[PDB]
Amino acid sequence: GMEINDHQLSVAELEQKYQTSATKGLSASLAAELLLRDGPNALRPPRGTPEYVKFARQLAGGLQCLMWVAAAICLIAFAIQASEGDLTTDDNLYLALALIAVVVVTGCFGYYQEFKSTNIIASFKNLVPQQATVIRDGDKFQINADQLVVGDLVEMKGGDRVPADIRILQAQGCKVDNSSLTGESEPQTRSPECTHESPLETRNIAFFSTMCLEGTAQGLVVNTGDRTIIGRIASLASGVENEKTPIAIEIEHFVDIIAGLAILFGATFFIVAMCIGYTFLRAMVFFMAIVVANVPEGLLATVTVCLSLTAKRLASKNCVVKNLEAVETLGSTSVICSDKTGTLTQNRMTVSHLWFDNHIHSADTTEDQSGQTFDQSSETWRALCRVLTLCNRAAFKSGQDAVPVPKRIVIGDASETALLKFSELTLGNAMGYRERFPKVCEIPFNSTNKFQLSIHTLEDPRDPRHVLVMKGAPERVLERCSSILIKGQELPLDEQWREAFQTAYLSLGGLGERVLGFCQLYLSEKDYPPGYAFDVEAMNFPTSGLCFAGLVSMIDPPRATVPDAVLKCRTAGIRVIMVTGDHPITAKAIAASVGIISEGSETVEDIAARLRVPVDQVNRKDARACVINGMQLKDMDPSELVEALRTHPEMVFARTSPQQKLVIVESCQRLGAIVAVTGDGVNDSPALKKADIGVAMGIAGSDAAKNAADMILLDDNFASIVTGVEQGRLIFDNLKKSIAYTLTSNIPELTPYLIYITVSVPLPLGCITILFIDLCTDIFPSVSLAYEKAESDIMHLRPRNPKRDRLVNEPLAAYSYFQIGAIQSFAGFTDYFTAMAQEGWFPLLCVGLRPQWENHHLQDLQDSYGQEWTFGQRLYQQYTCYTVFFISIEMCQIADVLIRKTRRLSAFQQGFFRNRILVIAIVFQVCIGCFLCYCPGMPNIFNFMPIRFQWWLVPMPFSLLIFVYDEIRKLGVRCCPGSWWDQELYY
Amino acid sequence: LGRTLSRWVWISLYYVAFYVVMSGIFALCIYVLMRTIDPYTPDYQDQLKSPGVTLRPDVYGEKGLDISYNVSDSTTWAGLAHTLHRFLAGYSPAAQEGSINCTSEKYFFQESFLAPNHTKFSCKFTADMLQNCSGRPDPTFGFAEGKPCFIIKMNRIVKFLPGNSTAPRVDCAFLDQPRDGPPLQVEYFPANGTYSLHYFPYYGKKAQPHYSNPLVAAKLLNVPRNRDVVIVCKILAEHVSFDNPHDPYEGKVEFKLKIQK
Ligand SMILES: Cc1nc2c3c(ccn2c1C)[C@@H](O)[C@H](O)[C@H](c1ccccc1)N3
Ligand SMILES: *[C@@H]1O[C@H](CO)[C@@H](O)[C@H](O)[C@H]1NC(C)=O
Ligand SMILES: *[C@@H]1O[C@H](CO)[C@@H](O)[C@H](O)[C@H]1NC(C)=O
Ligand SMILES: *[C@@H]1O[C@H](CO)[C@@H](O)[C@H](O)[C@H]1NC(C)=O
Ligand SMILES: [Mg+2]
Ligand SMILES: [Rb+]
Ligand SMILES: [Rb+]
Ligand SMILES: [Rb+]
Repeated sequence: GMEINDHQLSVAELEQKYQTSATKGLSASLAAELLLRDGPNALRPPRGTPEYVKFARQLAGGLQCLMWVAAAICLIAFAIQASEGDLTTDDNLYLALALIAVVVVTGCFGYYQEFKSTNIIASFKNLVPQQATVIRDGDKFQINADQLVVGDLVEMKGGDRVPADIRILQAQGCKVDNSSLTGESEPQTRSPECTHESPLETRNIAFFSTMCLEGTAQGLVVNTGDRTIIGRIASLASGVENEKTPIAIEIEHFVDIIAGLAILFGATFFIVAMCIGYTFLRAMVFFMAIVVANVPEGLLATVTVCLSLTAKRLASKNCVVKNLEAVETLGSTSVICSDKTGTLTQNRMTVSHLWFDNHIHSADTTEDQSGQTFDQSSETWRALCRVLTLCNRAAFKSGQDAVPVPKRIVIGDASETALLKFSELTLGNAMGYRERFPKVCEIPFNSTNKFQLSIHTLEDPRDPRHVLVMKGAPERVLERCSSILIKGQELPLDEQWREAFQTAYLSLGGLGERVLGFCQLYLSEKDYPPGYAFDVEAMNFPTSGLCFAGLVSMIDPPRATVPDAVLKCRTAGIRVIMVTGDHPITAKAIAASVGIISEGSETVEDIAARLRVPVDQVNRKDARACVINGMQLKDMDPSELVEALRTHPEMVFARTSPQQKLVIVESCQRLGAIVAVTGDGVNDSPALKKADIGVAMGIAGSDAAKNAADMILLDDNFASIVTGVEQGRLIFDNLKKSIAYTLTSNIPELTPYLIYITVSVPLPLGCITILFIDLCTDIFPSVSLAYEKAESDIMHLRPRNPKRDRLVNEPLAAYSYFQIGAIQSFAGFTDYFTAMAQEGWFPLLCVGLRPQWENHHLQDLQDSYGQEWTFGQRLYQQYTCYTVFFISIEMCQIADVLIRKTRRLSAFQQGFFRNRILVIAIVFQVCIGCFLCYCPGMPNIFNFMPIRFQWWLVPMPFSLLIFVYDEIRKLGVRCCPGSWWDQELYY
Repeated sequence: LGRTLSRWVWISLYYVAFYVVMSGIFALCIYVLMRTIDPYTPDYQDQLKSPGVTLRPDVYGEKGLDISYNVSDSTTWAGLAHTLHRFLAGYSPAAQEGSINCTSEKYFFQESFLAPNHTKFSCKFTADMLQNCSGRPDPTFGFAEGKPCFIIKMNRIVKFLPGNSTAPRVDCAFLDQPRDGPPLQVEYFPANGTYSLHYFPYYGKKAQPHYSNPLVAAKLLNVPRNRDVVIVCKILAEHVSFDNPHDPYEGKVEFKLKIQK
């Protein structure tokens, strides 16, 4: 049955509904049938991910639809070229399938790389069957959590995971950990009384994934599996569909540019094609031929390898990424929305401050012990450390000397486990010390006396007397002390101290901390001789007049590497927002501590405290920080949120629901931000899905938070997020470095064809060799650029403005087509026109000579000298015109990769050899070129012949010209960064 | 997008200026290239180690020279002949008045460039040297007869020499039709099917403006009528090699020949 109505029913009313006992549980027979009706008590996982359908998607996207469209055009053209019967149409086949190959092989690389991803990630999961203690037919016994059915009688204790959604029936001191569902860092009290009508805010319901820290309850199962508050939170979150990554968008702008030219470039040349006089069909074929020459076949691989490389650069740091697009998203991020509990903080109560020897000592609250510990040199501290050690019954589970102390798991209460690791970290071997002082009496915390107390025989036998040690709520210890340890003396509790205590208890109260008082007394060896039979019921020992030791106070403390990570993100121009379901007091505490709320900034609720003016009269522009709680954010709207957001820069969200997280992300995203949500638990899955990149913790994270996330931190080292900005920014630079390089190869690939149709010279460049350039010789250089160091202090830069700053813009492409592309095609034509004229064909004769040139029926064709060539002979000459035009490309593209090393800085100040992969790629570039020419048979295997060594050098004057042209535009843009030169010659 | 109307002029002027600077170096490169190049001799002639050899009349189909005609139907062979007549229209005595009677048979090295307008001396070759098979006495070159005549012609390479030993001769022979067919009977004009050596070496259109290639005919008596047969015509010289699989015309010709009746 429904959510609203389970905590508001009487035991008669619930036990009728589920035909159960509030005291004796279900019958065995019925509980088994209910399981057949409802299935396991677990969450149905995200169902339907066929291995062959994981592969299909890797074939779609900006470049792929372009390439496929291109492959389509190839085949329609090849066919039209079979209607008007053409020979050597093998090119259009060779062409279209090389396109359909790149697209496909990248899909495999992507698929295997996401395969690797999920196995590494499902290698870090928890797969132990959680358990329940159920009562059925009146037998308390243990089952798997998953075999629970609605309407069952269940029991929880300390250490038990709440196995279902439970409605409390009876409860004894039962506090629970809700930080997965809510943000709440402090144990929540759980009672059988209906606290509230919202089943999330009531106290008589226990949630299906939570942790019973202390106490006991029995209660009824009222929801199971997907039907629980956790079931609902993630079925919501799956419903949330996520937008497209910024990198994915950039790539598609780049396609709207490429095609945008290919069409406008193709159409004018077709309209020119008609006027030279051409069958409409052929003119519309050359239109085709050239829109496919505008598309770069290889760049969809270099992009992908580039991303995989930075994927590996992360996972080497335990930062695992589910798809490659996520390798960029942090670089372009501008707002981080961050959870508090479990992500910013450790979600583990540690001891943090201590009032003793009249002073507030702050402890070390870091998991790696890197903070500043307190002063442990006083007789008072030794005494206090004794009482806090001896008056503690918690215990480390066995075999954990390996695992760090914070990481060690303890049997015992919330407040007691914090004190245990505290003793164990400072005193060392806490449980051992505790044993040396045998316990002769003990009282656990009850409301009858409101403290915990234990009496002890001391350590040496020359001291036959006893130590009483007591702890509890600070006032309830103060009313029972007459004496305070101070500085090696035991002074009387005069009013100065009853005020020093009170101001300390309150100073540590406002920080959002649980504070405990400790105390002691040394019972005389005469009144209490060895063997004295203490008794609790009748107090035969003192419970007042005790000697006060001090206060100890604990909080849910930041993760050690967190505050620095927030400081490194903010310096990098990213905005941070807190989003926690926790109460505003502690919400604002941690936000101050880690760097969300700068040291010295106020809410309007803080101005009114010192300005002493009502919060209404306090001015809104003057408040930098703002805590908005969940209730207050309800009565607002997308307009009162944005004005709050762009007014207060250090924003904090307390008491926020899973959905309100989604809302915040949305307002930001709708204001044009690339948001990053950084979460743990289920209250973050929705936010983590709507986010541009959702980042979950690998260890503290829940499955919904992990499943919605794009990126996982397997050490839970929040600093990975800082190196994830700089990697994600670098390769965004190393992409326009790498694309600018591969784009300039299209215009010296296209002009020979544009000329070969426009003036009918013998074909200077064959698209078997274009394939070789785009897919064999220029790949390694383009991927070299992935290894360019930053050219600035990238991590002190604002995030890129998505509207103004695009991966590819009109000046960058135009620069490559019209100025670098223009100079390469000129170094082909010369080296071609000489290879012609050197072998016998003068340029003015090469004009219109094509029709006779390509003719199979003219075996005798005479050159400018008049020698008569046969067809396969000038075929070899045309193939040479290929191989000459080809090494005119490579000689520029050694000057091209060196220039696209650096967008602004001189390669002199940067260096020619900084990038070592880039050198090896240029030695790789110039080796393939040699092998293709001088290997035997290459003239027939491919269109590549042994080339005259004079013809290698013909282009080099042009390669240097390129070097010097971008150098002077790179030297004149840094030395003279005015207005004219900054825009027209830059990319 | 046309954002800044007047600043186009600057970037237009820039591209315009940019391209013109760039077209200049190309011009100034052929300009220097044109003067690197010899007007007399090919710098490399790399692709011509052996020369090509063509045939008349040239009639192709799918997959190479297939000549098929019918003695009785004067339609099937009139255009094969007009091909041979109008081809020799340039070997006529009148239109070859620009060259000279050549007597010295073994070679011809024109070291000195002696002829009008810095010309050199081209040898005469007129139709007469293919005696049975010029335009007269038979306008159909043995086609109406059924013993047709094909003329063979070597492609010219400046300063190429085919050997010292003898005269390079055309050798046309049946190919894989001997089972019941006697070997091919061919009478070549001039006799033995020889190329006279004093047309070597070629010097080029600038040196020899009115040069003309030597010819040998092949009058094929033997050929069986109404049978598909192939015929190969190879040239024989030490500095000549006739079998390259990438180039089938490097020193020979093949042709399918069906003479119908
Ligand atoms: C840039 C470029 N394009 C070609 C090209 C060929 C040869 C060299 N090519 C070069 C250097 C031919 O095989 C074809 O016409 C081919 C083609 C392809 C798609 C659609 C229509 C025609 N296009
Ligand atoms: C070739 O022979 C003579 C030289 O003996 C030459 O003058 C003449 O032009 C040629 N013969 C004829 C018939 O024209
Ligand atoms: C060529 O013609 C002459 C006379 O016209 C003749 O003697 C000779 O046999 C002919 N050749 C052939 C192959 O018939
Ligand atoms: C050759 O042409 C004649 C006249 O047209 C014709 O009757 C004869 O049958 C043809 N021969 C063959 C084999 O077709
Ligand atoms: Mg959390
Ligand atoms: Rb291309
Ligand atoms: Rb400290
Ligand atoms: Rb996401």
